[PDB]
Amino acid sequence: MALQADFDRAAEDVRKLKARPDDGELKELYGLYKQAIVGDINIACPGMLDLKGKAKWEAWNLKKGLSTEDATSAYISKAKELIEKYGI
Amino acid sequence: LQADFDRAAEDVRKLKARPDDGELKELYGLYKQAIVGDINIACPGMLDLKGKAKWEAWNLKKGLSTEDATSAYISKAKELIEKYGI
Amino acid sequence: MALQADFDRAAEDVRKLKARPDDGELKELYGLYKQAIVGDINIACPGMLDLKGKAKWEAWNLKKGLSTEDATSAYISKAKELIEKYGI
Amino acid sequence: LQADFDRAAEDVRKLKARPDDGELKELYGLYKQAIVGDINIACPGMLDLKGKAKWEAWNLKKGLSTEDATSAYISKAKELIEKYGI
Repeated sequence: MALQADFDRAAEDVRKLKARPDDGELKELYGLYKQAIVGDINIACPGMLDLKGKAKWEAWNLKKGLSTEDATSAYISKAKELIEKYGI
Repeated sequence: LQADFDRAAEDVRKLKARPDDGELKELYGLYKQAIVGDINIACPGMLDLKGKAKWEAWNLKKGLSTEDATSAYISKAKELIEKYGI
Repeated sequence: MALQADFDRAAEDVRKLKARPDDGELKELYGLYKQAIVGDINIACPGMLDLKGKAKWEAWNLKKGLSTEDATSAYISKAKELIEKYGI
Repeated sequence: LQADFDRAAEDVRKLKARPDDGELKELYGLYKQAIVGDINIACPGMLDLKGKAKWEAWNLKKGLSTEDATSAYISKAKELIEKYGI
């Protein structure tokens, strides 16, 4: 019950911050809060476990708006970088 | 450029070691953007950045007991209070 | 080019409807419009191909808010229905 | 109720034929709601009903040529105009 009280106080006190925590800090705070109060997520969110598909979308979405030419140019530079690093 | 792209795309198959995950992501993203262009549909949720972030954040803590998660929240909250002030 | 013109006219004329088409009609209209102008969807949207996971979420989400008792009661009636239909 | 649920859940494993998809969905949804309760997280996108509907609608037409999709759009549009009026 000591922990419960300290949790209740921490949760309200973090509302008083004089500056906004960065994204990763807000994620850690949120994750812990839910896990503490709710426990494990209780359903497999479709796709969320599709790590390959998510990675491809994220990777490709990052390049949204790059023209054909600029994406082609960049691919070559990246490929050359990996070839230099690892060898062929 | 086209010829250099075709050669680079084939040559990268010859690598003597597997690039790390971030390296493969950058290569894949550029390859698709080059050959295909913009993704042509809004993938449901994928643009739901708030919802995605919450799921990732919370999924990372899968398996922590109530007590450990409670204890850790308090430490994190106190950590943020020390860092930013109240 | 005859088809293109008829498409352009149909697409603008459907805006003039005196009543809103039902959901399935709007879906068919939208699907055809995109397929005509854009072609195939060009990325696998994570999860969207996870048909098992999507079906479970949809099935369970439909029951959101049912109390334990009412969901338990209903499960039994449903199970009894399937047992009567198919046999055991 | 609990006992009747436990018996029903086991007995439905004994079915002599596989229920259709909608039947399995209803059974599954009720089972989870009974044992687990409400889904405890908003699954990204799943609540994006507009985006989901668009993807489903468009995915259904995967593989139609430009011409066939164009021709069919016109027929559908004319169909809706005849039905609802303009």
